[PDB]
Amino acid sequence: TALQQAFDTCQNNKAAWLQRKNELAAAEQEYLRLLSGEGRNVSRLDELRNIIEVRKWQVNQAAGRYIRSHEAVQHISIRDRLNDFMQQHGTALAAALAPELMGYSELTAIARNCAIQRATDALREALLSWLAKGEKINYSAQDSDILTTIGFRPDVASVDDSREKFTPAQNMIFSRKSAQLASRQSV
Amino acid sequence: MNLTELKNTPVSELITLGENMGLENLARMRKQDIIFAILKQHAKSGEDIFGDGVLEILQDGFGFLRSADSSYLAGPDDIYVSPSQIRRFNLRTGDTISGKIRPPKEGERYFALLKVNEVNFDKPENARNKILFENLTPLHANSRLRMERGNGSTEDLTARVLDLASPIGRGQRGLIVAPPKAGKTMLLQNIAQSIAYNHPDCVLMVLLID
Repeated sequence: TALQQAFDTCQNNKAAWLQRKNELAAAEQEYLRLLSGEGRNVSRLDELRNIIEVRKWQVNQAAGRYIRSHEAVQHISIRDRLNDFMQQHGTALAAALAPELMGYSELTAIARNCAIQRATDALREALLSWLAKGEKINYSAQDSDILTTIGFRPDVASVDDSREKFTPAQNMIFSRKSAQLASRQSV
Repeated sequence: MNLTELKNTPVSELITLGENMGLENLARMRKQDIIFAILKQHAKSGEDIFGDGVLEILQDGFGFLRSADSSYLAGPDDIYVSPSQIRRFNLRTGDTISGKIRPPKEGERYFALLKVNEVNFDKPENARNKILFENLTPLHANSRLRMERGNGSTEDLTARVLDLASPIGRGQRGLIVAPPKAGKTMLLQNIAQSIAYNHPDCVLMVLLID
């Protein structure tokens, strides 16, 4: 159930990104309303800038770890179903690639690290020969329904919010901004 | 009646009340004495008289009440406050006290205070449950206090220079290295004007020495 709990955590932080996106949307709508309004006081505009900046940093890091979680839940399922299949019918392709693994098993470490790229090139050429057909394939039935919800590619918002990258000092200062904003909201 | 408008008003009020109430003279003596005399002759009729100011406690609890208009002179217009009022209302130094004042009988010379209705611009009993300033935990500057007015005046350019020079925040602590003939008067006038204009919510007090 490791895949299921990983996907559940992915849904959790995706939904968390969703609610903070709603607080964002509230932030810029009130920004526009107050800027187009009677903005005599400048201090209120100042904290408006502060919260919108810390919120945009928060959604940036939200997109970052959402992409990380999406990649993790992809790879965990990939390796699970892959090793299931490879243990189910491994003998055929083991014999098909027998010389490389035989040289790997009972020779020195240099041959062990030299057989891997030969196997890599063989697999690359096999996959290139197959994929020239271009036929569409579906997900594994054990995980197809879950992966269709998340899709192979993540949200367009998740990827266009990640263009900008901040310095680690900027990350520290914006984390401090998040902490002080949480303290303000507590009061 | 209130002593605030009596202190604010110029000598025109002095001469008008002199020719109205028929005082023997009001010209050649201190303004505080004139205010004392006119308030005495107004209160001798028995009408209720109001008072407002800032309270302070001396070494023996002999409470004084001064006025910000007069820059806190120790004149006769200061209101007496007995230590009983302090011990019954927990009023400390610097508290804004407003209430009915008592005419002085024989034996005392300063006006006393009968009742109180507003302490620190709040209900007097509500001010009893207040947190101490020294007990409050300080913090960094959070709310930016912009110097830019936005009206594009001549000295608004100087205000913009101040903005570009150093940001100002709420609860900050500023020190200015100003040798003489610096024009620092112009800068401080601009600062006061910007504080009054941009942010009327904050209460502004200015202190000048010698």
